[PDB]
Amino acid sequence: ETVPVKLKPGMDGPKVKQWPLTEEKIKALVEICTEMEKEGKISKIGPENPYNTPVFAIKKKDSTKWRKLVDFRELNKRTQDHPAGLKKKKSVTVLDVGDAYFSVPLDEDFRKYTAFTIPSINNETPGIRYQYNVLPQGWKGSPAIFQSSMTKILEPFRKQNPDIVIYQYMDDLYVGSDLEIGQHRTKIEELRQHLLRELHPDKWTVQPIVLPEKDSWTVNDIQKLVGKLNWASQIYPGIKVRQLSKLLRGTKALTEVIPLTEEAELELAENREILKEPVHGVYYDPSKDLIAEIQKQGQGQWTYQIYQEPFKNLKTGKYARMRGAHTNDVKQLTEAVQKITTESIVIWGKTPKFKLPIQKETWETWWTEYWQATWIPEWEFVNTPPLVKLWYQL
Amino acid sequence: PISPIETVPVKLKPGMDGPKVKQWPLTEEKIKALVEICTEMEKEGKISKIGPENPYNTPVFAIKKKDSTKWRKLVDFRELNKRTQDFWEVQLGIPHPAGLKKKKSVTVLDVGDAYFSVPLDEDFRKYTAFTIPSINNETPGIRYQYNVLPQGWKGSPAIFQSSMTKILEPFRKQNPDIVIYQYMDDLYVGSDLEIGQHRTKIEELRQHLLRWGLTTPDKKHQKEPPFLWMGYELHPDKWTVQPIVLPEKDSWTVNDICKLVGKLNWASQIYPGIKVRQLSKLLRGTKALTEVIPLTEEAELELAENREILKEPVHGVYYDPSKDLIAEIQKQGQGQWTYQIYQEPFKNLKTGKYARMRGAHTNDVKQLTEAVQKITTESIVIWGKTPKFKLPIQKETWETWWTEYWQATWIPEWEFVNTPPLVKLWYQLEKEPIVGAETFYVDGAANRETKLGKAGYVTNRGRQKVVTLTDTTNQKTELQAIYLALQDSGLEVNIVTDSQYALGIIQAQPDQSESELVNQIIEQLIKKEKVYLAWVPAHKGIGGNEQVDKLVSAGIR
DNA sequence: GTCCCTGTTCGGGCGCCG
DNA sequence: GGACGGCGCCCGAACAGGGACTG
Ligand SMILES: Cc1cn([C@H]2C=C[C@@H](COP(=O)(O)OP(=O)(O)OP(=O)(O)O)O2)c(=O)[nH]c1=O
Ligand SMILES: [Mg+2]
Ligand SMILES: [Mg+2]
Repeated sequence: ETVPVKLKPGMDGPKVKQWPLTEEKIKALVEICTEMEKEGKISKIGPENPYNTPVFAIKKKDSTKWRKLVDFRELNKRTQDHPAGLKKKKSVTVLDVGDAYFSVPLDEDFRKYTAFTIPSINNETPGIRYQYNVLPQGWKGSPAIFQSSMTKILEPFRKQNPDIVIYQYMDDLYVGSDLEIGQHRTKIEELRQHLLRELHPDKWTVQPIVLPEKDSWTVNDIQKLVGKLNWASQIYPGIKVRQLSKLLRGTKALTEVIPLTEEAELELAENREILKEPVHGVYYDPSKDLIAEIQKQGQGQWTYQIYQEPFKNLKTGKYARMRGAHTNDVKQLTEAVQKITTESIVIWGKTPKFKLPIQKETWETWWTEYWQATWIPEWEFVNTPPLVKLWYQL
Repeated sequence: PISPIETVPVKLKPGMDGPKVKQWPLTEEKIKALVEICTEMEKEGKISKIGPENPYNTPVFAIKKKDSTKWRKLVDFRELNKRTQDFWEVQLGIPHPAGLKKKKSVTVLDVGDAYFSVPLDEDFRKYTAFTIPSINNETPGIRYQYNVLPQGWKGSPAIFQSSMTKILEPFRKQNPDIVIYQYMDDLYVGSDLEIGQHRTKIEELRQHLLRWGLTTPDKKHQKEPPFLWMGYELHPDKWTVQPIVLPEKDSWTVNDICKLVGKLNWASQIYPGIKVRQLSKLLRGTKALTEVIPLTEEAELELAENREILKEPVHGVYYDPSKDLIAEIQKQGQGQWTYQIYQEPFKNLKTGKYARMRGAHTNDVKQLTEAVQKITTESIVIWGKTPKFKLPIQKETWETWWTEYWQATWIPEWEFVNTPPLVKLWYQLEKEPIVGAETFYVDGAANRETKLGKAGYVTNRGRQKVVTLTDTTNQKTELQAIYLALQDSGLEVNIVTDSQYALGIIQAQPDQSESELVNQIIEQLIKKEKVYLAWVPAHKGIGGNEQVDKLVSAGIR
């Protein structure tokens, strides 16, 4: 028996056009949907259902199976409406328990809102439309509705291990412990056996604003430094640029060498210490979105900030692959986005809205060739001013 | 006959009612055509006489078909269409001959009176009420409703496409290795069978369709090459487009231009080198379809080159999945590009053109990256995979740009092709300030009320200049200051600006802009040997920024 | 807030197909 | 002539941001 679910008042369902898929993905989706239909989990529908949500597939790393992935971001936006100790465990593994959802029916009046359309190569046939009969993977309501059965299945494992932390975010179980990695993997297999019925969050580090060290300073150097500190004073009111700026009175050449006074040297060491302290007065508000910004720093380095109001950063970090003879910017940006989403889910149990430093078209052309998660965060695209790139540079 | 398939339930939009619209006057010829069609359809139960219990009506007319003998009955359902529920369209695109694979045997066939074989939902039938006007003074006019899909209703294309997919599903499951391209009711059928066994399978298919109420009249059953399909001619090893006729008018209106541009875009799929930049620019700010625009000389020449290109013979080939897909890109001016997709050297699968202007300011590497993106999603639609590229850009140029550019940008497996015009960066900003180059501190100010402003610079060697401007903006004064520093500097210059607007533009290394003033700047930057551009926060007393700020604020702030 | 400048979306012509 | 849906192209209108102003 089903649980009624409604939409947020005054909101119609999703009407997103399906995007083109490669042959691999189409073949996988067609076989997966065929099986899903033999089992009653989805049903064919026609064009009198006016709703649509895109669909694709990911081939997991060295797994010979594919996984369907519905992009339910709009539907989740439109559907009616956290263990702090998880961020501290020595090791955390992430299980894909979306399968469970196929055991629970879905309120009939809701089913039409989960429509999706398989496309065809070279448009040989019209698209072929389906809708859901059970809890769909990647839908905000699937974990909400299955929560009670989930708690029931987990009660004994949590009793026999109260030192293990289990958290559920939509299609995913996060399991954390303080075990040697062999014993941790053994406990994880215990949990996967019971469910027939590697992260290390304590090593994530903050990337602080950092100032150059020099024995000889030019007008150019000091001008760049004053601009960087002027910017950083909006995050740290301790910062001051009076004396350093005083060194620049007049109209000097950019390469003139400037000797630093005692006052300016003091100011610089003070500012250098102020940037050590953490950002004061920043409290997480759950009823607002996490904003993630990423800046490409070049040579495989990327920097990111998670905040909710401008200059009030909840976290700042970097992702750094090794320098690239055959480096792929879009693949790296996708990896950065998945890593950051993982961290935000673990810490605050919520995904950020990403501002991506890439063209809309480039991203949409390629990002699904590197996606490996079961959720998809919201994003928008920006044309970053290389100033901020210089600001957070390492 | 009428398909025994289940109907598709449909509904009006909430709080809405059926149309009540007067039949208009039709010519006598169309009234005879309609009369014959209607009494025949009535005998077959496709339309039913209605009485005065039905309050609705909507106008009806008729046009000749492709076959100029036969008529086509149409209904202006624009009102009912407004008042009808939404559908999700299921036709996601248009099949393309370059995506077809070589086949031993081929058949093209068409369904007869396709729409009129698919039942319409009973609850909705009353809204389709129409009236055939009196052909006589002595004969009155008959009123009917539809029991099958009518032409002119907004729900018919999708309902028919869906019904056809359902009807063909059993045959496909049973015959997975026979390929049926299904464009509304056109069927291309390909098999790897000898002609006899193939014809037997085609008879199976015809009877399968007939069981579901769809006839395949022999008149449209093509059995020998060349096949006429989707606007093309399909020969056993090559395809072509059915000929393009460009108009030859002497006066040209907007509508004439749109026709010309449309046919050229159609032609570029297999003709290499089509250009529409100038012809298209001709449409800017035009009033309406009737406005006569006179051809520029640039558009004149463009059209001449296109006409020549069209006088040539050209064809495509079919797809071999066991070979790579290769796209080769060629530049033309004005942000225009053509491409050829092929597998063996001089046998194109297809061709195309990319010309879209994205953004106020851009350069040729950006444009090439977006041409690559367009071709990649086109390839995924038509062949389901990404091609290998051959681009007129050196690996060092790409490397440099990808280093210097702050955005994520990427291009799949590719190889340098030495066919000019090569794509290059036309200048490069320094990363460090330049020893021996004079240092300019530039700034602009503008009064938002009167729109008067000043641009100018001071240098570390004592030069000072201020230029006054009328009807300008802050952003524009900043750009003018940079232009001035470039005009008055040597081959090597350090420039310091307070304006992150101007810095963000100039830093992305544009070679084209819709702004004249940015074009003039770009020209200067190409003339230089070394340029270095630093930034400082405005209004903080820093360095030479202060002097020039006080100079340009004088009579404006 | 306002003015500027720049990006995306959508709708309106046309091409082509049925 | 003229009705419908699909994709393509191109242009302009109506938005949505983000940065810099006035006293
Ligand atoms: C060409 C065309 C078509 N249609 C609809 C209706 C029939 C299907 C198929 O078109 P068709 O094969 O040429 O017409 P059809 O009704 O089948 O008549 P015949 O094929 O028997 O001549 O698309 C339409 O609504 N407007 C059009 O202009
Ligand atoms: Mg037909
Ligand atoms: Mg300024």
